[PDB]
Parts: sequence; structure tokens; C-alpha cells
Amino acid sequence: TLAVDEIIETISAITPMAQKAKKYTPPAASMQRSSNTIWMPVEQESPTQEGWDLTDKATGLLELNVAVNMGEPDNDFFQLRADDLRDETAYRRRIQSAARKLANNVELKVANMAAEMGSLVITSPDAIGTNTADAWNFVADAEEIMFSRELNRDMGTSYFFNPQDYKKAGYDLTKRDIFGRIPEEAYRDGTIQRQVAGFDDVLRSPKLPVLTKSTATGITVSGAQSFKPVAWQLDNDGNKVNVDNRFATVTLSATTGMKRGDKISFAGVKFLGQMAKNVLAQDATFSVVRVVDGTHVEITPKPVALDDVSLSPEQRAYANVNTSLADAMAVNILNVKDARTNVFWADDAIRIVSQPIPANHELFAGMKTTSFSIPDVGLNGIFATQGDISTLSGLCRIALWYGVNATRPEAIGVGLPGQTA
Amino acid sequence: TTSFSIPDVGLNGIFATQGDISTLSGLCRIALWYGVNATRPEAIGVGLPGQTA
Amino acid sequence: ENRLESILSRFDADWTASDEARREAKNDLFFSRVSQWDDWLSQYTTLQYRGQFDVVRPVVRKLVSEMRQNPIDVLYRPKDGARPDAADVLMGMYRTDMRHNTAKIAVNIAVREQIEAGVGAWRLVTDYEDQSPTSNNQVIRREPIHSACSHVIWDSNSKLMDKSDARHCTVIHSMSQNGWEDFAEKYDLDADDIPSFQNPNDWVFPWLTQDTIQIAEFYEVVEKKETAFIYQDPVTGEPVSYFKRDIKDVIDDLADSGFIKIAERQIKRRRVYKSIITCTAVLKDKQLIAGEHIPIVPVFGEWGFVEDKEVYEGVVRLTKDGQRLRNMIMSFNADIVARTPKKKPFFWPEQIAGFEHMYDGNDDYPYYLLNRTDENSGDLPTQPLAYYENPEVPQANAYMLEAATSAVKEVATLGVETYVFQDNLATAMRRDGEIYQSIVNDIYDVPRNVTILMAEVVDLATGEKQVLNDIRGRYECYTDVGPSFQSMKQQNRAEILELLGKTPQGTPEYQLLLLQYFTLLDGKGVEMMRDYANKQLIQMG
Amino acid sequence: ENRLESILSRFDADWTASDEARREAKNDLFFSRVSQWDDWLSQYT
Amino acid sequence: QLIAGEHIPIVPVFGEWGFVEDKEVYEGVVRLTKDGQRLRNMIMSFNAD
Repeated sequence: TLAVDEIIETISAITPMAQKAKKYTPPAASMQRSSNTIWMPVEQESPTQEGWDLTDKATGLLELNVAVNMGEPDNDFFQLRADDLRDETAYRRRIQSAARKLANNVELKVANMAAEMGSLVITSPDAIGTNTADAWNFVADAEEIMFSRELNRDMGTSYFFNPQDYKKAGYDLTKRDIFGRIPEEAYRDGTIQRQVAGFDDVLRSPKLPVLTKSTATGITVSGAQSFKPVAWQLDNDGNKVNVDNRFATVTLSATTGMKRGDKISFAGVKFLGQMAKNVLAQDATFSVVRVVDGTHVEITPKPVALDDVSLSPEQRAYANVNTSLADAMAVNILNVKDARTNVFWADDAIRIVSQPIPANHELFAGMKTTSFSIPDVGLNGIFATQGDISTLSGLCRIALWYGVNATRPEAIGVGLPGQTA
Repeated sequence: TTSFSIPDVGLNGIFATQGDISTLSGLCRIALWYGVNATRPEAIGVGLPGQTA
Repeated sequence: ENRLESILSRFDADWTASDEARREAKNDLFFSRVSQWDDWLSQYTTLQYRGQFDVVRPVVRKLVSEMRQNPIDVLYRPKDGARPDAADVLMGMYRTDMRHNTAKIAVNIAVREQIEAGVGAWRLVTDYEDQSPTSNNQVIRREPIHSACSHVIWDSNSKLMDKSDARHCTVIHSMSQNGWEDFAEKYDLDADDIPSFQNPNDWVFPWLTQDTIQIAEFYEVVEKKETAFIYQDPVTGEPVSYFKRDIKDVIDDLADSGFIKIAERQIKRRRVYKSIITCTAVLKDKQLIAGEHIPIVPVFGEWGFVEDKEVYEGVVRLTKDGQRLRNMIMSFNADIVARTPKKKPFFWPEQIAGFEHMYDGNDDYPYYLLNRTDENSGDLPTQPLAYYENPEVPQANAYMLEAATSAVKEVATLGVETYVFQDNLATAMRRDGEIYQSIVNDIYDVPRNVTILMAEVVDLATGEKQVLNDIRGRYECYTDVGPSFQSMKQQNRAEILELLGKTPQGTPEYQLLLLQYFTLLDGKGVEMMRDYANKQLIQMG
Repeated sequence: ENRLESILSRFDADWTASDEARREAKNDLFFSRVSQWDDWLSQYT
Repeated sequence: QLIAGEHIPIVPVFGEWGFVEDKEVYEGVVRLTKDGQRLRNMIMSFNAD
């Protein structure tokens, strides 16, 4: 038996979403006291009035906020043994594969968070290769909805296909019976284009989730509900605690079959042009964040109503839905069939809050700690090593701490082809 | 281990530290070993005011 | 896009690339400075004798003394076709700001670490001095770097002994609480935000290093084409060129004083930036420092590349196995000597029953009496007296103590002489001279010599600050290696004596003797004699 | 803030930092100046 | 109490001086010979016994 050191390469991963996501590193000393959460403001919107006499009509000031927190470390704790030889020849390769797997986990977490908190939903009644230019139509629908909603896109937009839909788009381009530059590139290579239908970054991500269909049916809103924008509220002790602006809990008839990531739309409500508060022709879409209780659900776009008479003008200035819930509205489930999801967003909607692990400290004497940077993704964790007692072996840990957050759930989106019947 | 001097008094102790790889935790221990000896108890005295019945 | 992310990625790549040699060098340093029983598992098991019978330290001391007896210092020499004394001013500056104790200490530390571990380093910095400035109210000083193997991390993609082609280098600074407070005061940082950086310790190091703060300095070199202005000197000549970065201010003061612009060209040059970093945030981002090179000089022993992997070795690495074997065998022999029953007789209790006080060790009896009879066996059985065998040193133990000592003696012979190490030190000093020349051209006031005097052409801004003006005829002298002289007066005395040693006893010999008397120090009698020599030279014309 | 506190903190930092070398040097000085037999406990027992 | 000069008036002299890992170590001549000398003393004491 002549075991060699010629390795057979088997796997090769890409992390485009994790590479593109913005990385935020708040100060650790403050974060430890603040309990791994930090609040950031939201662009203020101002109400306006018409008329000459405005006595006793002077509004207040309302400035909303969102909160970003973190999760738990993703380790690769493994054990060494210095008296073997297979445990010697494989330790370095284990380290490298550990770095690669950590990058994989970060990208998967980003993709799952985006696909489960993407408020905007663009659905199609058939596949992409059915008719001509359907891939471009799918991208242009997302571009048009983000343009109509007047969402900020200065930092850039992004659309991630799944490989099957990427192949379908390339096939649509190459069945054109003409050859210029775009078909020629889509033939020689697999790329459709770098920019399609307005998006300045159209990529293909092999690690996009599948949104399983929803078994929910015949669900209606129970009781008229109005969710007023607010910046803080009084607790039992009288302290003013902040309120997140990306969550609203509604009371439905029954949350049977609903799950994290289900896309819904109430029958009757519509979108608004945000700044101008003009009613759009497309029904409002929401994504359920958490199925609390058996009759409540937490949806990520807070449905502020324009005609809500219970809203002070400074709160009505944040309206994003043309009408409020009316005790009988049926909620239509938008994901009626299983389908792998294309995910689009504005590049400033998803961030990765990262905190260090100060294991290089004096308190952890006897263990040797090093900085350890993940490639591709822009993250740095710790690599710690300790030795066992009375034996030539030890433990090695590759730890790294991150939390993926969606600061603007209304800016993220999802693409669902073939959502028929 | 390292030295750890105690203020006011002229004493020194051992400051030791250890870390755990499994649970990312650490233990610190400030130990001080000393003994008070009365070599002349017949010289050491005590005053007791108000020792009435 | 994150600057800290890029910096940390480069640092991680370099650290991982250089981990093996760094671990070996740290082990060598511990072996040669703390103890040769570098066992971190000894504190757990039971205690046995562990001696240290050194056979490598005398060789290290001999090599250090040999390298100390032959100092090496930079020697600036004018280029081919340049002015004959184009290096006098640079030599004066170099000697003036390198004659201090810090430079000698740093070089000695680097050399000792080169001999012991395999790599060492030192640093060049500039400071503002107001009492005794070298030039332009500034001084240049050479500071030491301790444990350069673990504290200086070079760019991994560098294939030169002096690391002249490396673009970046991160240096880990460790300081006490007071040191960090003063460092923050000096660099205008925040002393309340305690910084931390990686600095792993060996498993065998038993001490804690309580209350220390670690940071990193990241030096990077960027070569770019920057704009340069061509002026006309009103004093003398015509062509002078300066950099826009250097004359960002006093851009109209030149015109006011009498400089008229001729043209404007683009000249490529190097700029060095320093960043103060911790594991979390970037404290200082892009502080531009003086010079065209990283101010860090590394010195190597046996240096090379094996498989795109750097390896450096000193004099301790190859003797470690033999020394450890020798220590182990000597500890075994001492254990044999101590814990071994001595040579005493084997006695039946009935043999000496009643006579036990005769064999204790006193000499009050003429002989020893033994019992003869047993009431049941009639007579005691006859057996020759037996004695416990004396302790012995095994032939294997003696043979391998000798063999280990001989092997260490064979392998701990640098060269035949330390010529290779002295040549490496000379290369390091040449790099030091290059860096110092660049820093001098950047900050000092270098006069230009005319054949018609030294013309120091400088000007001051409206904020009373003085800005240097240096023409592009600056690299007029190259670098070589010569003896360490405290000043050019000593250098001239040595040169005159060297010329006297070869000049035969004639008129040149008389001239050289008079010159040596001229360049002497001052007292009273020697002052009179130097005056006489001056008068004789003047009279001879 | 106390001057005595600051002075003693600096002195304490230096004293604990330079402890092992100081004790080893004192041991060397005793070994080379007084006696090479410092059992103490093994001498009086 | 302000004293004369610019420097601390204490002058140190070192033998074999160095830093191991942020820790100063200085050695003279007796430290390395202690093991052998103690062993020789013990062996001669045993022989005297």
C-alpha cells in the first residue's frame, strides 16, 4: 500500500451573496454592555398641510429606528492526535476545509435571511423558458416595482438567479436565430449579461433556498387592525423602550400551515409611492417573519394605512399601504407551488454585523490564539489551540461570530416563477 | 503564573491564569500564602474596659 | 472594500506563510535563553531530576564576541563622475545621528538574535529635537526590535534577503499600561479604548506578562508617478525640480522669493504609509512617513527558500537534539548515582543475632563475630558472604553521552569564523544606509555644493514653518561598508594613519605626518604641536 | 488620581514585571557569595 | 523635588542581556554552572559519607 500526497480535488464553492453583503463592525466595548444589539435611525419623512390658517395644527416630530443584533459563533471544534500519521497528514487540509465551510455557512445564512425576509414578491404563472424574453421580463418586473415604490438604490441593486433559471435565460438568448454580441457571449459562455433590465449586477447563485408551498387556505383577518408607527413605548416600570419598525403582529383567523418565509397579500390593500403617497396598481406583498401563537403572525412590512383616521400626521407621513385591515379581508398566499427562488435587493439592505472573540487575552493563558481570515467573504475570526494532559494530542477550534440582518426588508425581494394554480 | 503585590502591606502573592478551549472561558486565581505568628504571647497583651459583674 | 479587512487578510496570509520558521525560531530562542528542557508537560507528571549540562552556550558566546570585535557601519561613496566630496554632508549627518548608544544596542541585539535564532531586525524613526538637532530641528534614531521572528511579519511574496522588494510589513508592539498611555498621548489616540492584537505565546513559557497592551504598525510602500515642478533658482543655476506633495504649501512663497516656474513633469517615486491597527478597528489609517522604503532592517543568518517557503537558521537549531540527548543521559546517570542501594553485606538475622552492634560502623572491636549454631539445624549452612553490587554507569549511557557531545561539537561550528554572518550584517547595514539616505532626502536640509560654497536654499511659510527644498540631483553617493567611526574626524585620522602605513619615509611621509598632527584632538601640549604643524604646512604652501 | 496611588501603580507594574529575573539573580548572588547549599528545610530536619 | 540633569542618574551594567517574549532576562556566569556544581558537591558529600 503506497498512500501518496497527491490530492484529488473534489469541491469548489462560490460566495457571491456573502461577498456582496456589506459588513458592519460596531465597537465591541459598547456592544458588550448593549447586549449585542444596536439601533440605527430611518430616513425621516415629513407631513404637509394645505391652507392659510394653521392654528393648532403644528405637528410633532417622529423619527423611527431599526435594531440590528447578532447570533452565535459558528465553530469547527475538532481534536488532534500527534501519535498517528493520518491525523498529521490531514490537519492542514482540515484547517483549509474548515475555512471554506465557514464561508459556505455565512453565504447560506445571508441567502436564507434574504429569501425569508424579502417583502417584495414577483410571481409568474409559468416557467422562464416557456415564452420569449421571460427572463428579462422577470428581472424588469423587479426593477419596475422597486422604481415605483421609490426605494433608495444609490449603493446599487442586485439580482441573483438560481442555476436552472440562469440556464433557461441563456437558452432563451441562444434560441434567437440571430448573433450579435449578447447572443454570442451567451453561446460561447454561459453568462447572459452582467447587467439586465436595469440591475447593475445579475449573478447566478447555486446556494439559493427553495420556498416550499404553503398549505394555508381560507384565512381571513379577525378584527380591524391598525399598526401605528412609533419610536418608543412605555414599559411596566415607566421606562421608554424602543420599537422596531420592521415587524407588525396581525391577528388572523388561523395560522395553520403558515411558516417563516411565507409570502402573503391581503385582498384590498395596495402599495404607495412612498414619498408622494400615490396609490399603486399592484397589491401589497408581505413576508411573515414569525408564526407567533396559533392565531397571530408577524409580517415584516408594517402595514401603515393612508386612510387611517387614528394616525397623527407625523405617523401618517410614513404610510406605505393605501388602506387598513377590515375584519374580513382574505389573505392570499402568493407561494402556491414549490420553486427555487431568485432573490433581488438593493445592495444596502443586507448587512453582516461582526464581533471579535477576544480569546487572545491574558485570561486564556495556556491556549494559543491567532487571527484567522475567511477568504472570499470579508470576515475574521479566531483560531485557538490547546494541548491535552499527559498525551501528545490537543484540541483546535476555528471560531467566528457574525449576525446577518436585513435593515430594509421592503428593499429585498423574491422571484417565484411558475406560481400557477 | 506571575507575581501580584498586595497594597499597603508588604506582601506578595501568585496571580495565575488558565483558559479552556472547549468552553471559551478563563479562570484567574489570586493566591496569597502567609502566617501570623505570636512568638512572645507573654509580651502581647489585651485591655478590657468595663469588666464589671 | 474595507481597509481593515484588506489589512487583516494580508497580515493573516503572511503570518500563515511564515508560521513554521517563526515557530522554529521561537523554540530556538527559548532553548538558548530560558531553558533546554522545553517540556510543557513536566508540570503535570511526577518530578524527576532534570539537569542542564550546557555545551552550546559557550559557542554562542564565542560567536557573539567574534561578531562584536568587528563593527560594521555604512560608508557613503560618491558616484562615478560626480563631485569628489559629494558624500561628506551625508556622512556627517549619518555619524552624528548614529553615534548614540541606541544604534549600537539595536545592532548588537539584532546580531545576537541572528546568531541564536536566525533572524533579527531594527527600526529607523524620526523625532523632533529642539536642543541638539541633527538638521531641520529633527533627528533620526535607530531603535531595537526584540524577538523580531515573532514581532516582525514581512510580505510573504518577497524573495530577497534584505526584504527590499516586500511592499508591506506589520510589526506587533507590546507595551505596559504606562507605555500605552504615553504612546496614545504621543500619537493623539484615545487611552481609554484599550487595544488588543494577536501575540501567541509558547505552551512551555510559564510566565504571564501581566497587564500588557499590543498593537500593530502596518507599513506599506506604493510606487506611483506624481507631479513635479521645475523652477529656476534665482541664486545660481537654472534647473531645479520639486514634488507637489513637498510644496503643497509655500507654492507662492517660491514665486515671492524669486523662483520662476519653467515646466512641470511627472516623476515616479515611492511613498511609505503607516497604519496603527488593532484586531477591531483602524486607529490611524494612512499616516505618510518619511522615506522611500520601509524603515525596518532585517538581518538573517542562514537564509533561503525550500519550496516557495522561507527558512532561516542560526547556530542553535542543529545542536538541539544532541544537547537534549546529553541532558537526558546526564540526568539518568545522576538518578543512578542517587537512588541506588550501596554496597552492604547480605546477612541472615540469625547469623548476626546478638552481634548487631558490631556492624553498625564503629571501630571499637578487632573483628566481627558470627553465630554458628542453630538449635534445630545443628550448624548454620555454609554460604560465602554476599555484597550488594556497586552502582555503575552503563556502557550505553557512557557511549551515547560521549556521542551526543561529539555530535554537538561537530555541528556547532559556524563556518570553519563568522564571515558569512558578517557579510549578512554588511548587507543589512547597506540597506540601512539606503533607507537613511531616503529619509535624509525627505526631511533634512541637504546643502548643494557649488564650484564658483554650500548653498542652503530654503524658505518659510506664513505659519512660520520651514519647508526644505531638495533638487533631484540628490542620489550622488552610493552605499558601501566600512569600519564604525564615531565622527569624520576619527575617520580622517584613521585614513591618514592608513596612508602613513604604506607611504615610504619621504616627502609624502612628512606631509602625512604633518596632516596627522593637524587632525589631532586638543589639549595644551598637543594644541601647541598642532599649531606648529599648521604653521609648517602653511609655510610649505 | 492620588499621586501615591499612581506612583505605587507604576512601581507595582515594574515590580511584578521584573520578578523572575530578580529572584534568579538573587539566587545566583547567594550561590556565588554565601553558600551553594541552601536546602534549609533539608538542613534543619 | 526637582534634581539636576535631563536623565535618570542611575547607570546600569548588564552581562548577557535579552528579551525572550516581552520578558527581560539577564545572565552572568554562575547561572549555567549551578547544576554541575551542585551535582559535584552532592557526589563528593556522598563519597565523604
